[PDB]
Amino acid sequence: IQMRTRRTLRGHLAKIYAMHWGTDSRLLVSASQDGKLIIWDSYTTNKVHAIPLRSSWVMTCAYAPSGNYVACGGLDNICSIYNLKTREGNVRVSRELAGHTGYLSCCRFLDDNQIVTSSGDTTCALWDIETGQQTTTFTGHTGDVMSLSLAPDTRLFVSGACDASAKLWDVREGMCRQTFTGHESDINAICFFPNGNAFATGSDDATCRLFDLRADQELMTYSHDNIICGITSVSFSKSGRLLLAGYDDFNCNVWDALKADRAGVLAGHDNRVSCLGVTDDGMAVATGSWDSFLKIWN
Amino acid sequence: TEPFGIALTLFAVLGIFLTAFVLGVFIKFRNTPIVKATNRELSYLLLFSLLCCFSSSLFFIGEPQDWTCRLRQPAFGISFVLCISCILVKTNRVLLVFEAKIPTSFHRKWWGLNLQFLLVFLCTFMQIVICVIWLYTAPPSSYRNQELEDEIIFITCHEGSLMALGFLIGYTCLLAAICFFFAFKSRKLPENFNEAKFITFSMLIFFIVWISFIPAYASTYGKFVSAVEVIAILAASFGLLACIFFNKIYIILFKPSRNTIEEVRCSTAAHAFK
Amino acid sequence: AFKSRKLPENFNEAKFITFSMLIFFIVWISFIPAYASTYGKFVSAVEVIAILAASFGLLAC
Amino acid sequence: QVQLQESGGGLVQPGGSLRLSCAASGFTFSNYKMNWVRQAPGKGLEWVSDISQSGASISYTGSVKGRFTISRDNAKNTLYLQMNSLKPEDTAVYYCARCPAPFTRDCFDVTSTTYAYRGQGTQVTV
Amino acid sequence: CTLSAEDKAAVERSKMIEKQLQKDKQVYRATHRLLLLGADNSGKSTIVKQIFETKFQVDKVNFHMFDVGGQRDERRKWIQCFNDVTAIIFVVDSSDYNRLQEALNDFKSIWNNRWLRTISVILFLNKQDLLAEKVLAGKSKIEDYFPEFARYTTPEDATPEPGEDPRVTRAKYFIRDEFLRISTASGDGRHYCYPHFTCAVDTENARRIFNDCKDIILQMNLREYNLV
Ligand SMILES: CCCCCCCCCCC(CCCCCCCCCC)(CO[C@@H]1O[C@H](CO)[C@@H](O[C@H]2O[C@H](CO)[C@@H](O)[C@H](O)[C@H]2O)[C@H](O)[C@H]1O)CO[C@@H]1O[C@H](CO)[C@@H](O[C@H]2O[C@H](CO)[C@@H](O)[C@H](O)[C@H]2O)[C@H](O)[C@H]1O
Ligand SMILES: CC(C)CCC[C@@H](C)[C@H]1CC[C@H]2[C@@H]3CC=C4C[C@@H](OC(=O)CCC(=O)O)CC[C@]4(C)[C@H]3CC[C@]12C
Ligand SMILES: CC(C)CCC[C@@H](C)[C@H]1CC[C@H]2[C@@H]3CC=C4C[C@@H](OC(=O)CCC(=O)O)CC[C@]4(C)[C@H]3CC[C@]12C
Ligand SMILES: CC(C)CCC[C@@H](C)[C@H]1CC[C@H]2[C@@H]3CC=C4C[C@@H](OC(=O)CCC(=O)O)CC[C@]4(C)[C@H]3CC[C@]12C
Ligand SMILES: CC(C)CCC[C@@H](C)[C@H]1CC[C@H]2[C@@H]3CC=C4C[C@@H](OC(=O)CCC(=O)O)CC[C@]4(C)[C@H]3CC[C@]12C
Ligand SMILES: CC(C)CCC[C@@H](C)[C@H]1CC[C@H]2[C@@H]3CC=C4C[C@@H](O)CC[C@]4(C)[C@H]3CC[C@]12C
Ligand SMILES: CC(C)CCC[C@@H](C)[C@H]1CC[C@H]2[C@@H]3CC=C4C[C@@H](O)CC[C@]4(C)[C@H]3CC[C@]12C
Ligand SMILES: CC(C)CCC[C@@H](C)[C@H]1CC[C@H]2[C@@H]3CC=C4C[C@@H](O)CC[C@]4(C)[C@H]3CC[C@]12C
Ligand SMILES: CC(C)CCC[C@@H](C)[C@H]1CC[C@H]2[C@@H]3CC=C4C[C@@H](O)CC[C@]4(C)[C@H]3CC[C@]12C
Ligand SMILES: CC(C)CCC[C@@H](C)[C@H]1CC[C@H]2[C@@H]3CC=C4C[C@@H](O)CC[C@]4(C)[C@H]3CC[C@]12C
Ligand SMILES: COc1cccc([C@@H](C)NCCCc2ccccc2Cl)c1
Repeated sequence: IQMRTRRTLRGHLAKIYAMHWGTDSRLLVSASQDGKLIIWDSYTTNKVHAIPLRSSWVMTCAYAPSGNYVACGGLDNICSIYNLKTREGNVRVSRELAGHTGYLSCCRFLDDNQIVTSSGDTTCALWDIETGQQTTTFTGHTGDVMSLSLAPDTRLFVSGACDASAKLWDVREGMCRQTFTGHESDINAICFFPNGNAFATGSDDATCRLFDLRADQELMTYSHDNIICGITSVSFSKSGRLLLAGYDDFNCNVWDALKADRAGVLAGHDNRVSCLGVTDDGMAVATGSWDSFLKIWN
Repeated sequence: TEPFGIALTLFAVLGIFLTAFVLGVFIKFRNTPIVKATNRELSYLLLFSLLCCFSSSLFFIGEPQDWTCRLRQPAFGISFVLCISCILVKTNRVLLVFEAKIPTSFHRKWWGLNLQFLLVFLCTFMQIVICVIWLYTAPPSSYRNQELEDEIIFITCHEGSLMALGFLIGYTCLLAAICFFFAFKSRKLPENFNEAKFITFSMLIFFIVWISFIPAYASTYGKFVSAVEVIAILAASFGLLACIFFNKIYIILFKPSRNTIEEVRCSTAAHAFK
Repeated sequence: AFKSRKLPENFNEAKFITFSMLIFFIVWISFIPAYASTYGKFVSAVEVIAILAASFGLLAC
Repeated sequence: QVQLQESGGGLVQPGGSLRLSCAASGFTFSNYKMNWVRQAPGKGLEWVSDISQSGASISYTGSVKGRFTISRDNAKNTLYLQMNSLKPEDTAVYYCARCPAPFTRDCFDVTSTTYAYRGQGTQVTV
Repeated sequence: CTLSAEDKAAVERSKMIEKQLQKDKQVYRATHRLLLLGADNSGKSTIVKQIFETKFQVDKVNFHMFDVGGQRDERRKWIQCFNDVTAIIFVVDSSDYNRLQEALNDFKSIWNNRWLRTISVILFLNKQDLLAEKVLAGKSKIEDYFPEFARYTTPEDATPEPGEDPRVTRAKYFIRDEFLRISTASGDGRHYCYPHFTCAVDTENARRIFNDCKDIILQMNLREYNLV
């Protein structure tokens, strides 16, 4: 499995922590510690919007599935929602959600008026953006929650935390259905398999693992003796046959999920691979690194 | 076969041996603070150019032939300019390093390494263009002079055009003046990052040695002419080979305890405090 | 002068004395073959140059 | 699952000795640096000792220097602490802590209030 | 150019965005950023008389200092955010011997952290007056907590401030030497520590930070050009 860099997106000033693809599979949003979000047009390598932030320390960003809003947050314990489409013609802060007691590590939209967040205070939350209040709070992790992954049907979601633990939550009731263990260190990234009956986790263990919801246990492990660095990001292809994972060795590895055999390496960055994403049509892979660069591979 | 030619050949071979020894010492201690402080790649290029300078000095001796008279002047004219260009670029880079006041230069390693050679090639390329124009328009030739004396035939070289030689000399002097200016600026820096011995070389080789040979070059004929050339060349080469390396070589081989990271760190901190 | 080239007496006079003597010796070592090569009316010129160079050296040092 | 179990505590007269053991499971024990920490009544957590993977590097805190010794058997996947000449202030609950990530020397958050890779501890009274 | 008119206007908009980004690039690359660390009772809040952020100015150079305090006890994850900062300013209370070993362990953890392997540390040994009074009083003994103090002698290069007692100097330099010997075991020349003695009335701290940052930048530039 050989991929090549088709686009290189330049313009950020500092390390990039987060990125998120649009549903149209063409526009993406990226976040840097310089204090800026940028919406890139992948096809033309054009800057559509540059949003300055009130806080430089941003750790996450999300793109609304409708395409009318973006979200961000970080060490300021606040989730900011920016309205992209206004009559005045400029991006303005739509809402400023407060209530977490720790840094905001991840956020994902459900629709235009619902968002799910995970924080460093060892909890997740479901918000109503209009009222700015937490409709639900998910508790149970004994460590910082790093990443979360919404289900394709937007009914369930998993969270992985710095206690070698992942938890499955139902948004409507607000209770932990199942708890998955098996890692030895902090989980840094988590992602569902496309049909929704399995998910993959990466950690500082330098191993990725596949868990199945129905069997309530892991099925496969992905590691090599040479690898001693932790996984920062993980994602699946459109069909789930390939598992893409970025590491601290400045490289991304492609794994045959069904056989746990490495099939290729994406090696173009010169610093830590912080964020990774795959388009909704499965046509490209975006990797953003601490070297202030974001690349498209196909 | 003449004793004077033997002496000149021995001096050139001795210079070549010393240059090779210095190069080998620098290669051996290639990852030590003293050798790191003086740009490695530019030092290697400069040492190769000094070897070329001695080889060029070797062209003048012998019975003049057309190709030798063609090749003799451009060889030294290009080699000396290459040496001066290396020194100039090195001083300019160290000045830019020491004058920066911003968290990081953000200067790519490959980009800087290639940029150094690119600037060096600019200078040498102007020299090569002048030489190519000269050799295309009016090549120098050999000539059996039978007018200077009645009993003697002098086999000498006729310069195709004195204007081209004047242009080579003028360009070399201009580049040397620019290098002198930049080296004069870089004298307050720590002693490991200075190139203030180029001032000494210019004082002792350009204003004393080369000056004192002006009358000899003004009115003289026959083998002595070539003599002056060779001697002048040797002087410059030896002086340069001294003023840039010998002291450092000493500290690298003898007094080895001064070739330590702590010494360089202390000197840089002292520069920072002042 | 070279023995005490590191002594700081009289605004570090010994270093300048060492440089001046080096200039003198370089001037005359270069004078030898320059005089041996000059032919004609210019054989005096070199002497003047030497007589200048060394002298200037001392002053400037 | 990462499990650390401490044992070998109780009440001992001053000047006695005591051996603490820590059994580890759910991870590769030889890949991690280990620590011994204590918490006294009315006081917070206090780092006591640590030992590296191969056991070549061993460090103590000041009060225990010479009186205590730390060791590890990677074949048995167990950590040992020998305690000699117990001063009356040695009374505390002792924890065997594991460093968060393998192949590292830095060990953040071992004396934190809520650290996942720690144990229940053993009470030592002097 | 095989571009439509609207595509060309989009390109022009992107160009204007790039110009604004370049201006922000100049502004951002001008300013130095510092991370303030140190436990409570150390007085890190009042080190510069000019609290999550702070601006100050020293001779036409802008410093921006960050004190992260609204988080949990664990700092293993968010600390990675501060790996581009010019300096970590670590403040240690020099009078309390009961919690000095905790400060030593924290300084060790910061110094050997993987993502802080290139950041230099400016060390402020605060509260020197209280240490001096406690030493001259004699109620507290460093030997109780640090037995190595007995087999210690004052440094040859140690400087006594005009008017003082040798025991006070011995205590000060022992405290400094603990952090220094921590700092001179894994540095490898990539990063260094700058220790200072500062009381509460001291007002020279900003100048010391300025000089230390100058030195840090010089060393970084030398290493980047592969000259050191
Ligand atoms: C055909 C025309 C030829 C022109 C060629 C001239 C080239 C440029 C002039 C340079 C020059 C000649 C002065 C000429 C006198 C004029 C006529 C005199 C007649 C009477 C009127 C001016 O020398 C001046 O000397 C000043 C006196 O010290 C000094 O001042 C300072 O100190 C004040 C005191 O405390 C203080 O207060 C003031 O603040 C300071 O600034 C100036 O910085 C310096 O410019 C000498 O430059 C010096 O040359 C040295 C080489 O020997 C050279 O050392 C290098 O090499 C050494 C050995 O290899 C090696 O050992 C050294 O390590 C190495 O560094 C020095 O770097 C260079 O500087
Ligand atoms: C910053 C400082 C160090 C300036 C550096 C300049 C030197 C490299 C230049 C200045 C004057 C030059 C000299 C000026 C005049 C001559 C005369 C020239 O004599 C002839 O060309 C023969 C007569 C003729 O054929 O016209 C030989 C080169 C020489 C010695 C030049 C050699 C190089 C010198 C010393
Ligand atoms: C044919 C002959 C007459 C050639 C002429 C040579 C001299 C009359 C000139 C040529 C180059 C000149 C030098 C070129 C450069 C400098 C550097 C300059 O230094 C600085 O100004 C830098 C100060 C700093 O920024 O630190 C002082 C004058 C000086 C020595 C000049 C002094 C006079 C020189 C030697
Ligand atoms: C074939 C024969 C007749 C050769 C005659 C040529 C001489 C006029 C040349 C040859 C060797 C040259 C010397 C070679 C080396 C040096 C070292 C150099 O020493 C330093 O620069 C010391 C540096 C410092 O001060 O730290 C001074 C010039 C000098 C004497 C050169 C001056 C001119 C010399 C004596
Ligand atoms: C060629 C004809 C037309 C006239 C001959 C004049 C030259 C041979 C003289 C004139 C100016 C003299 C120079 C004037 C000043 C100096 C400064 C002097 O520098 C120092 O000694 C300072 C060293 C220190 O600062 O320690 C070295 C000799 C030198 C180059 C002199 C060498 C001989 C020069 C070039
Ligand atoms: C004509 C000139 C350039 C030829 C130069 C040849 C000499 C200077 C070179 C040729 C091969 C070189 C050697 C090659 C490899 C090593 C191994 C190293 O660990 C120490 C230095 C040493 C031993 C080198 C010293 C310099 C050396 C001997
Ligand atoms: C500060 C810089 C510009 C000074 C540069 C001066 C150089 C370019 C000047 C100074 C004296 C000049 C020389 C003076 C006399 C002659 C004799 C002539 O028959 C050929 C050219 C030649 C040899 C000149 C070449 C150019 C020269 C070397
Ligand atoms: C004409 C040529 C070939 C002679 C070669 C002799 C060389 C190798 C000798 C001659 C005199 C020597 C110098 C004499 C004095 C010093 C000063 C000292 O602090 C550093 C070494 C240094 C600079 C010596 C280096 C070696 C040296 C330059
Ligand atoms: C052809 C032959 C005779 C030329 C011989 C040149 C003699 C005079 C030269 C060659 C090497 C020179 C030495 C090289 C280096 C230094 C170091 C310097 O800090 C003081 C001068 C000093 C010590 C020089 C004195 C003069 C010297 C010995
Ligand atoms: C008239 C001319 C040709 C005589 C030339 C003689 C030269 C080669 C002689 C004369 C004086 C000698 C110098 C006298 C003093 C010293 C200082 C000593 O610590 C090293 C040798 C050194 C540096 C000598 C080197 C050689 C020297 C320069
Ligand atoms: C820098 O001047 C040059 C440029 C190229 C060649 C040459 C030489 C190889 N031939 C002419 C020699 C000119 C000359 C005569 C007496 C004293 C010094 C000098 Cl230099 C010199």
